[PDB]
Amino acid sequence: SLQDPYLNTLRKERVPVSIYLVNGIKLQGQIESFDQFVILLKNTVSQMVWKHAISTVVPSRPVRL
Amino acid sequence: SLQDPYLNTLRKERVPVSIYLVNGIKLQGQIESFDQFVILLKNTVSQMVWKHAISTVVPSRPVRL
Amino acid sequence: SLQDPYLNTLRKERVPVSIYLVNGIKLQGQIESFDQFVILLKNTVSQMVWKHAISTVVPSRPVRL
Amino acid sequence: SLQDPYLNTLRKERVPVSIYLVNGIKLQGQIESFDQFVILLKNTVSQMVWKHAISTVVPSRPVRL
Amino acid sequence: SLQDPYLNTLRKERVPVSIYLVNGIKLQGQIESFDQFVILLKNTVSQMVWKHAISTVVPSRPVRL
Amino acid sequence: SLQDPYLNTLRKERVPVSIYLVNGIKLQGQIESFDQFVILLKNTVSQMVWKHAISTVVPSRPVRL
Ligand SMILES: [Cl-]
Ligand SMILES: [Cl-]
Ligand SMILES: [Cl-]
Repeated sequence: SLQDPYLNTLRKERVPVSIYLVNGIKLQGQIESFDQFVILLKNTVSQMVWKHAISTVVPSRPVRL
Repeated sequence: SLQDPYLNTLRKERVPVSIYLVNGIKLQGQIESFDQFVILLKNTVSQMVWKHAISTVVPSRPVRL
Repeated sequence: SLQDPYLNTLRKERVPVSIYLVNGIKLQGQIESFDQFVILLKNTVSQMVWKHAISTVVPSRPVRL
Repeated sequence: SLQDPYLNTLRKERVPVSIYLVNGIKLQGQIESFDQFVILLKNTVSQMVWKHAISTVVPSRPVRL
Repeated sequence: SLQDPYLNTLRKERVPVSIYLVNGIKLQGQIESFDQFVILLKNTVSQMVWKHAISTVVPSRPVRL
Repeated sequence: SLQDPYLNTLRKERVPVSIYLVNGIKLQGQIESFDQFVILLKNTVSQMVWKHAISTVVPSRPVRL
């Protein structure tokens, strides 16, 4: 209920995000696509990130949902 | 059954919380919204935290249900 | 089958416990309430602990179940 | 299908085991009881270990089913 | 819905990938096969990688679906 | 679909494997038995390894599936 409109807004508005993984590694890019299981994160390559390995998504700017 | 009224009380009363992640990283803010999968944690930005990556939520002050 | 009567006895008899998290962090207090997903652990604050982040619960004294 | 008779043999024969957690911490004792979620591990006290946090169970001696 | 065509494209085109595990370890090779649980990663040997332990798949070069 | 024939071949042909856990610990031995949840790994003792704690299984030699 909450994460779909949130991720959709980040994708639609091309919001740069930081994605922190469960081990603390920080990824950066824009959300190109997502579903209930993964996020496709675009930077220099399109890397697929599994949501089970994500702790938090931090937008680079305030976002109006 | 327990976490829903607990998190709702924290949300309604805007209690500042610390959220500790499974890797030990400490996040801080107010609970803006939540569901069975994620918590929207508001600080300088509205960051989404996946509950599977949360170990403990610690309110900054005693609260009651 | 096993964890419900065990946690219920710890709660009913106000047994001080140590709760070790999957990252090795040690929490301490008394079990105020619990369900199939979380434990409410009371010390100086009532902190909610997600069972998916718990490795072991260690009672401070032998307990008769 | 495999872990149930394996753990039951360890329990019935009171074989001392080492239980390694997903963070690498080593626990030790005898399996007092178990189900599909937890192991009750008996040493100085009866500590409950969540199976989701277990990586490996190592008996102190060869055992057979 | 996203990871299946993504991984299939990586498999069909024999794109070298880096697979980062939830502990940060980097694996490398080509995706020989995959399903909803595991990836068979081919290098000197065919190692099976459990998707629950994967954080991110990073292709060595831009790819398109 | 993939991991059953793969693990069955490793078991049938007594292939020495290394099993890496989600914390990076390396186990070694031969797969004596397995099911959808655990692997029984034989070395000097028969230790049970939970698949939820496994990141990758690496055969010591190329294997024909
Ligand atoms: Cl933007
Ligand atoms: Cl007591
Ligand atoms: Cl062999």
